[PDB]
Amino acid sequence: PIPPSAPSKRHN
Amino acid sequence: MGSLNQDATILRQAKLGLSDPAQSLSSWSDVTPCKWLGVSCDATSNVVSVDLSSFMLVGPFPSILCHLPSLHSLSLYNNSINGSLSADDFDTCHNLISLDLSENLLVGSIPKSLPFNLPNLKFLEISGNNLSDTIPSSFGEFRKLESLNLAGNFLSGTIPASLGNVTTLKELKLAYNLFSPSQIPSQLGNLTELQVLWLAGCNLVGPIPPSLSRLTSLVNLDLTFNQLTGSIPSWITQLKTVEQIELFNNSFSGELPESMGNMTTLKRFDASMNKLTGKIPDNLNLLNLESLNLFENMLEGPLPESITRSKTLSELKLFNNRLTGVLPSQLGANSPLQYVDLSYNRFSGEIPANVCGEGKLEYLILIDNSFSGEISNNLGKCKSLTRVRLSNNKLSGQIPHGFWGLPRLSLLELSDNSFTGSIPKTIIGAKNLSNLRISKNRFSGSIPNEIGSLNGIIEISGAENDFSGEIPESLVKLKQLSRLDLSKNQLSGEIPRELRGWKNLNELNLANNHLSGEIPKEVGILPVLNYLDLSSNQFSGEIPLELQNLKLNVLNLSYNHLSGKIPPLYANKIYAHDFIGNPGLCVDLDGLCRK
Ligand SMILES: *[C@@H]1O[C@H](CO)[C@@H](O[C@@H]2O[C@H](CO)[C@@H](O[C@@H]3O[C@H](CO)[C@@H](O)[C@H](O[C@H]4O[C@H](CO)[C@@H](O)[C@H](O)[C@@H]4O)[C@@H]3O)[C@H](O)[C@H]2NC(C)=O)[C@H](O)[C@H]1NC(C)=O
Ligand SMILES: *[C@@H]1O[C@H](CO)[C@@H](O[C@@H]2O[C@H](CO)[C@@H](O)[C@H](O)[C@H]2NC(C)=O)[C@H](O)[C@H]1NC(C)=O
Ligand SMILES: *[C@@H]1O[C@H](CO)[C@@H](O[C@@H]2O[C@H](CO)[C@@H](O)[C@H](O)[C@H]2NC(C)=O)[C@H](O)[C@H]1NC(C)=O
Ligand SMILES: *[C@@H]1O[C@H](CO)[C@@H](O[C@@H]2O[C@H](CO)[C@@H](O)[C@H](O)[C@H]2NC(C)=O)[C@H](O)[C@H]1NC(C)=O
Ligand SMILES: *[C@@H]1O[C@H](CO)[C@@H](O)[C@H](O)[C@H]1NC(C)=O
Ligand SMILES: *[C@@H]1O[C@H](CO)[C@@H](O)[C@H](O)[C@H]1NC(C)=O
Ligand SMILES: *[C@@H]1O[C@H](CO)[C@@H](O)[C@H](O)[C@H]1NC(C)=O
Ligand SMILES: [Mg+2]
Ligand SMILES: [Mg+2]
Repeated sequence: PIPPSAPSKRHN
Repeated sequence: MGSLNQDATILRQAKLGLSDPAQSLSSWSDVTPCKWLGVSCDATSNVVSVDLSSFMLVGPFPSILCHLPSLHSLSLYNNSINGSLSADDFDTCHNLISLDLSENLLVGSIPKSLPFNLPNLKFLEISGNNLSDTIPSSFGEFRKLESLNLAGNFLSGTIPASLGNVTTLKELKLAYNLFSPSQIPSQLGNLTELQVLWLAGCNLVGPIPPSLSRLTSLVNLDLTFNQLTGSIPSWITQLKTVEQIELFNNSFSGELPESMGNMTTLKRFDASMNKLTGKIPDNLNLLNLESLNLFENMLEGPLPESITRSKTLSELKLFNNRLTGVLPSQLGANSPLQYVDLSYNRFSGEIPANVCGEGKLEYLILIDNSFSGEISNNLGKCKSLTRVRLSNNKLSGQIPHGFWGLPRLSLLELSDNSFTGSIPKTIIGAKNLSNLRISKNRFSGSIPNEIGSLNGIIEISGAENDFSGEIPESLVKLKQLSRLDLSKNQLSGEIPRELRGWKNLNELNLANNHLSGEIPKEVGILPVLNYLDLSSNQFSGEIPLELQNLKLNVLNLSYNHLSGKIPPLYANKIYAHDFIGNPGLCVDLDGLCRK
């Protein structure tokens, strides 16, 4: 779907 | 009776033009229409609202519903309404206040005539369709619209300047369309009541216009995934009700506005993946802060102590910066820290001992810093942990006993530190363990047999330690094991002969140990083995012919006590480096044997 208006979930 | 009759007929007529394979409208198929599913009436028994959300209805927009004379709200959210919107579809819908067509199958253009036909609307949503062409400039004519959501379509051209005439707007959501590269129209600064501005993934270029400083009621500003440039303007700091600022994945430069510290209302701030320089502002009084993401910038200086005033902080991701200094010693003691990722910085000193003080920490990712000292025994009791990555630091001492057996721990990565001690038998409790990555340390003693009980393990990576004694026979029945690397240790004894449990084993690396006996023949029957390194040991006997079944990226049996002939597949001089240092070995080069 459409990415929510929210924080990036990227991480190591 | 009169109004119940009218409503029932119009509703049934509308339903006839749709397909209802889920039987969602069976109640429309004895009872007054005011009690049919999705239907609300006023006191005179006239239908005022039809909400068919998530009913799996298929077919064209049911414009007959607009013939209900008191219909004010219509939602077809998340169905299969298909085809395109025509001007005509909305001719009779002029009483509507609210229209939700989001998450359907609509294609083609938005009709230019929509504002004329729907002049009373307060709420318009058509998010998540396949709408194409431009947002009509006529949208500037809406006199009452409070919320507009066209996010997630294929709308192109540019955001029309005339939207700035819709000064009743409180929410403007145009995110994830196919606009041409353009600037945020300056005229959006006239929308002085805006609380939500969501223009993520809109191909925006250039600065945030200065006129947007007039949007002093902003609650959520989200301009993520664009190519915006220049400074993050410092007027965001004086927004008295701001809760969320999302600016990640842009080309913002300069520094975080100095007075960010006073944004007491702020819950979420993400300005990751930009080109920010300078320091994290200090004197933070970010009382409501839940999430701070500033990863992938060029930030320098320390994590200020005043971050610990954020008693609701749960997410802190600062990785890939040039941050320095010791962490605030109280970090996590008074916050429900959930996700902490500070990797690829230059932090030093100890890992704050109560980083998991509230028992919520799931990710502790600190790769590539210069953290020193020991892991606190506290962390040994952090039962919520799933992902731990402490590699490439300057950590030392023995690991806390309970750390090895944490019930939800999936990735345990400790490599390239100076940890000492034996792996305890409490490792048996790590039921969810997938990846054990502990290479380049000073771990001693024998690999405990219980690691063979953790059925999910996919990786055991233990190279460059001081492990001794034997490889436990138990490892040989880890069905999911992909990678076994125990090179550069002091292991002795033999490889087990029965290896058919290793159906997923892709890499077997036992180079540079004291291993003896024969290479078992079943090494060659492992179905996905691509890497085999048994070099620098004391393996004897003959190289099994079954190795010729495998397609090996790496085969290294050098520096052992092996004898007999090289298997004929490997007889060419290009493989010779694989077998050097076995004085008992030779190649069958056309008749006799060459050493
Ligand atoms: C950070 O943000 C930048 C932009 O600010 C972002 O770059 C963009 O990523 C998108 C999506 O990954 C890329 O879009 C691609 O476009 C090409 C055509 O040039 C196509 O290969 C793809 O488009 C398809 O779109 C349709 C799907 O609905 C298909 O039906 C159609 O046939 C196409 O194949 C592909 O999506 C592109 O690289 C840019 N786009 C823009 C406008 O900048 C970057 O990825 C972001 N990085 C992170 C880590 O978030
Ligand atoms: C869109 O509607 C579909 C179908 O009604 C929803 O799918 C259902 O989701 C619920 C969970 O709330 C499950 O109990 C059902 O089993 C699902 N059914 C099917 C057929 O998938 C879907 O969740 C809705 N989407 C949104 C975004 O609300
Ligand atoms: C809306 O557009 C999307 C994206 O073009 C279509 O979704 C599918 O897209 C993928 C490739 O992106 C294809 O493999 C599928 O064949 C598409 N689905 C189909 C044809 O059913 C989607 O089709 C479009 N929807 C409509 C109703 O036109
Ligand atoms: C097979 O393994 C041996 C060691 O078990 C490799 O030899 C070592 O190579 C490195 C080069 O990076 C040297 O620093 C070591 O001193 C070497 N050890 C010895 C005993 O010579 C060898 O390179 C590997 N063979 C292949 C073909 O990859
Ligand atoms: C709407 O959907 C149905 C079934 O999926 C299809 O037969 C019908 O022709 C569609 N209409 C249009 C205009 O695509
Ligand atoms: C609407 O916006 C356009 C574009 O900025 C502007 O030229 C026009 O004067 C505005 N006025 C009205 C009444 O919509
Ligand atoms: C924060 O500080 C700046 C000036 O230093 C001020 O303009 C702004 O209004 C302050 N914000 C709040 C929410 O008090
Ligand atoms: Mg401070
Ligand atoms: Mg490792």
